[PDB]
Amino acid sequence: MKTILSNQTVDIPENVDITLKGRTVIVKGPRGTLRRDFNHINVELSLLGKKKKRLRVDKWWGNRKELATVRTICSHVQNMIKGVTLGFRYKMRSVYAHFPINVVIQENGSLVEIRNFLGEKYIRRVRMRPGVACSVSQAQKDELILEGNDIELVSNSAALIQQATTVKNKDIRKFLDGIYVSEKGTVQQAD
Amino acid sequence: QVLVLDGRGHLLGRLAAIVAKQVLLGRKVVVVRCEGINISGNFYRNKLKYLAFLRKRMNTNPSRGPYHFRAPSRIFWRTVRGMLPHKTKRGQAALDRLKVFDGIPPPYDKKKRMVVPAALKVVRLKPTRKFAYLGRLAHEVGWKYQAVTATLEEKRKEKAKIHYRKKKQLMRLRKQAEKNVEKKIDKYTEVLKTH
Amino acid sequence: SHRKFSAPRHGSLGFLPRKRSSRHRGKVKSFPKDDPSKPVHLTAFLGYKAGMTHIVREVDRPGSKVNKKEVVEAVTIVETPPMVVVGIVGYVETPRGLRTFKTVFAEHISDECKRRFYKNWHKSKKKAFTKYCKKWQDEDGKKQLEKDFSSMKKYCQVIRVIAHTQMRLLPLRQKKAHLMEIQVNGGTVAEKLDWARERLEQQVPVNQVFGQDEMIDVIGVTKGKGYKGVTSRWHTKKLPRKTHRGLRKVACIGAWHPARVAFSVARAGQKGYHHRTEINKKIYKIGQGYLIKDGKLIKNNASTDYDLSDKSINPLGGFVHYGEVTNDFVMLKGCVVGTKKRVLTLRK
Amino acid sequence: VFRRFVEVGRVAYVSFGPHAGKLVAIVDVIDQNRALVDGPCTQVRRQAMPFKCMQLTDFILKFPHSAHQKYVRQAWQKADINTKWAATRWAKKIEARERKAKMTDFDRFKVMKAKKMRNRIIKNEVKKLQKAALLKASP
Amino acid sequence: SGRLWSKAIFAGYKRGLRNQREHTALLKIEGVYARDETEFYLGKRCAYVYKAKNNTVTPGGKPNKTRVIWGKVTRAHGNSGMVRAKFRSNLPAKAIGHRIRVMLYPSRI
RNA sequence: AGAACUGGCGCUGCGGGAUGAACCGAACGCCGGGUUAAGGCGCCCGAUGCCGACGCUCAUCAGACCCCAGAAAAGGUGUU
RNA sequence: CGUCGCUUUUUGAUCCUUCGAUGUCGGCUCUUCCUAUCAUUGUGAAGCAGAAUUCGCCAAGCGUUGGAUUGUUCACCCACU
RNA sequence: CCAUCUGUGGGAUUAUGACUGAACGCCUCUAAGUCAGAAUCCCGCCCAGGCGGAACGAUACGGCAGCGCCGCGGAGCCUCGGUUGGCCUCGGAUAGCCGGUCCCCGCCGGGGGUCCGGUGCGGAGUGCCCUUCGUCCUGGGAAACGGGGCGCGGCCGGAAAGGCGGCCGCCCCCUCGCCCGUCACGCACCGCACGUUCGUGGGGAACCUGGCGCUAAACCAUUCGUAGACGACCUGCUUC
Ligand SMILES: [Mg+2]
Ligand SMILES: [Mg+2]
Ligand SMILES: [Mg+2]
Repeated sequence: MKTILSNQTVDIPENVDITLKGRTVIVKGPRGTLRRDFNHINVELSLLGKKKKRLRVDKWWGNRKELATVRTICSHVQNMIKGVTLGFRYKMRSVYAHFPINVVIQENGSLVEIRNFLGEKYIRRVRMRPGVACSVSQAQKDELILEGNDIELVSNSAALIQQATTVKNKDIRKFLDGIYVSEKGTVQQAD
Repeated sequence: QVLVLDGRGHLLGRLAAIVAKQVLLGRKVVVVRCEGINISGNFYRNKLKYLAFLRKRMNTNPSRGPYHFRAPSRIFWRTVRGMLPHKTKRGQAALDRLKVFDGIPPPYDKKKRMVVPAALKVVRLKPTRKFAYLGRLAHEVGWKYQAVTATLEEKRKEKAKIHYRKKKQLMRLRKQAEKNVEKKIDKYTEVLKTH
Repeated sequence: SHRKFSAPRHGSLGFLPRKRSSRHRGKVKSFPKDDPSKPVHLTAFLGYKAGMTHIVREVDRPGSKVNKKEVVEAVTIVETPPMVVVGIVGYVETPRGLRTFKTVFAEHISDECKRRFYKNWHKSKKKAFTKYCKKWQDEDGKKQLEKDFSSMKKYCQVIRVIAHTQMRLLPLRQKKAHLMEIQVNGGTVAEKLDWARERLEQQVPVNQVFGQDEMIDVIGVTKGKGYKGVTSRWHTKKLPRKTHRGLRKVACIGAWHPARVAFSVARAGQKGYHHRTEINKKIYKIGQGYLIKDGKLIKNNASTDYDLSDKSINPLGGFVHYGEVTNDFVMLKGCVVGTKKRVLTLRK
Repeated sequence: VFRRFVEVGRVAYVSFGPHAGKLVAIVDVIDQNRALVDGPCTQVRRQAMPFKCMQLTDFILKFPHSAHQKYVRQAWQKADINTKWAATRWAKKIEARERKAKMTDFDRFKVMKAKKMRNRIIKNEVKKLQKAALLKASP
Repeated sequence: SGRLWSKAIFAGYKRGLRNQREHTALLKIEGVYARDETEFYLGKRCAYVYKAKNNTVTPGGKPNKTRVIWGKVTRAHGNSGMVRAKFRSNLPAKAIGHRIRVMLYPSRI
């Protein structure tokens, strides 16, 4: 079709101040700072208005599958406002039958060392993407918590535990064993 | 004398088609920094059609047979080779006015390099379509000189940012030196006929 | 079409030009790649095999049936007198490979280096390096010889050491030293180059380079067997007795339609005398040989803690075809590439 | 980023084609790659020019959408484009590029002799600043 | 005391794909790359100056190792501003890529 | 394998179809200038080195010019 | 019940090349290639509890034997894997 | 295998399982963007080293010769090709370029406010030389460095193929090394081509030629047997 432009706007609260180098978006907030580069996506980024700080991403002309990519800009941008003002927290619990799944943390949250996964002698040292850290939970059994500012660094690192506790050569309809995520929340709440 | 073509940002066959016509016509052409040549289509596709080229091999001995070069200076050289009549002596000499290099050698790091707008990626690809670098499709297939080339380029490019430091030091000076006085009589006739 | 019975290829195609090697001394194709976090050391060393014996040892190995029992092992021994450092080479990394930057040879060079630089030491005037030694002593050459070290330190990044053997300490006939060129893998290239300026024209023993119960490589040229047939060079099966015109031949050497014999088929030619690398040879003992005359000649080799007898490792009657080992040695578990009296290069 | 748009009234230059070098005003767009333009005071009348042939400037004009020839003409001169066009640095570049193009053989002699005279004087007064630069940095 | 000739190179002969017509050359005069701007060069006298080892000269009266083949520009060739041109001998085919020398003779300007 | 009508090949070069008996143009004394046919004009390789027009299409098996030298039923919230 | 295809390891059909000759079965020996995968690697699906099987996927890297009867190709049996 | 010893790791990923996330207000492994990922693949290890380079050694006496290096002028032989050079940022492309107060990295560079220009004019549709016939007489503008060097000496700069460059001290020297004007001559060879450069190019061979330097090594024969069909290969041959 090659339509005349589309645009989404992003309402930005005051405790986060966004600058842009170009198609790079620099997001600074209370609990740190994080940046992305969108130099592959062929759009313009214009932050408009004083005192209100609106961010309008608009793509002129464009094909239908390049109309689908202006919404992907503003959704990654809102997850940078959210992550730098509230953080991300993925709570994962250990689902197991007869064998308990023992889990510790070796180095400062950066290493999770899983052992006794379904009676096995082989350890599973899962290192994490830099920026996230772990915690054994309190007032709940067998739970692990992951906290950080970037959702792609929390969730990919959450997938490295869930992929490591994988049952081979067996039925996975029974033998439900592993450390699966349970909740998708934030570090600071109710804001 | 010789045109010096900086190879990066160019496409493989659009650049090689212009060189293979300028070199039958009697010019000397030096293509420099072939590591940065783009090639259209995504990287996995261009890496497949070079691995399909590698299995082309004469059965009875591979020592005689197709010589699969691995440096991007020679990948680009064999692309120009296939656009020249290289089995005649009018085409043997045509391959010999082409000195294609890799990185930028010490004769050629201090010459002004030209580009070809007829073969640049920005001009000739539509930007929503993918491309492959010739640097890492060489590296994925058998080339062992990527890191020792990038080390020498960032030492080469650092010796030129101090050259361009002091080149625009002179340009700031001679723009303030032309501020002064009494050359207005000569600017009467140059502004009149395109300063 | 389709042999009816599977069978694998005879011989390996990874050693395929079964050729007389172009070198008698084994060439290190690859030294160990370093990081500068290690202390400064050598990596390779020349040696001459004398022959083999065997051994008895109390092998500790839990799990096995070999545990806490005496087990014999074939051992070769290699006579290694100390090397003597002559040269320093510098290699600068390029986008075409390593390239020799320049070399600096020692202030005064031995008799047996200089014999390696000739094809007829008898007819020669013995004139090699005679004008090169006079740039160590003149004032103008000396300031631009130590400038070639300061330019070596600036640009080139891997440096090597030219060292030769002392053939005078050996029972052989040869008296030409073998001149090797071995890589130092220390820390920075300033400390790596100052460690060799310190120690030109000086001896480097074999215990300073290698250690006991440490595992190395052996590089050399094999026993030469000559021009041998298909069934001995390639271990092809003999044909039956009834075969006209010959037993020890390969019968079919190709199909019709590739109308051309392949490299992958077996046919007769030179067997043996090939350049090979054995990997993972353990050192059993570093020897020390025929020391000071205060006690007139302490032989004392092969005298273990459980032996306590005045023995020496050279066998009763001498090493066959070799001579009599008066120098340091390294003994290696198992078989080792080469004839007796052959230069083989040990390498970490 | 995208400081000048096509728009009803946007005064465009014309690079190539059979109306090359003259200005137009975009009156109406038709579909995606062609636009109805006219120049009422610059001798290119109402017709459809493609966008890759035209050349957007910083001048807008205020007249109603798809007007007649007269109301573009009144808007062309109430804004006084043709005086304001020629006093910009890009109309001076397109004028100077065809002053050099018509430089005859005798005039190119005079452009020569009065160039090597001033290149001496600029090279004297830029080398009398090199001596002045080390004398500053000598203390 | 100065060059008075345009720079050309001899590219090839007038050919189809297989058979070629040796009697007319075709030339790429430099700087002109459009058919509309080659009307200046029609009728100009072009020359192929080359070296030998025997001796010949016209003007000075003392011979040298230089000799020449004279020709003239006939018509344009294609849209790319090159030119076909017919000499008084045929070109040696040694000169493929080498220059020839396009003068400023028989010019209306 | 066997007939009908017409043309051709055999007896026939030439331009083109990369290659070629028969396809497509065109038939031929020896040459110069001009212009075309079929086919083409990124580079082999003459000629688009036109500021050519409108759209369609992404292939981890893309497509690419009569004869003609490789595909079907069926299917796709892939895109138009 | 249908119905669309592929392949040229079956057998035909045809008669283009060869009749001033292309040495015609099988085995043995030996090299390479293909994939329409028996096994080995990584996997998805079961009427997958485990064990064992079964059906697909990337994949031809590496293996695919010792014998009795028979000129056998083919067969069939013993045994190992 | 009838004795004995040894057989070695990295990359990008296929299948597949995922993450973020639209299209399609949700959902979604995919559309852009990321992850894990293998007997495959590519390299390493290992084998061979190219009409492919490199670093370094010594370089022909004898009794006359002989050979390198530097500075030469002279004539002839062979191969011909070119007619002025640009001595350089990175790069982005839905973005770039320049100049500049303040905050920091051993008197340079990075950040931001500020000002510009921007179909690029601090524009290779360009810029520096120049299209310079020479000279003489004779005035203005410019110009106080002198500029060509076979000078002499010193510095440090350039290792990816540095073979090229910058600076300084003394020196035989110029005071026209430019622009405008004055005066008047040089082959004015009587209309005509191969003119005008690179350039005292490259290669070979000898002569007249000043100075500084050098005094070898291969191959055969003989020997060896770590080697061999033959060549090849590994070695010995000191007056102890
Ligand atoms: Mg190596
Ligand atoms: Mg064997
Ligand atoms: Mg017809």
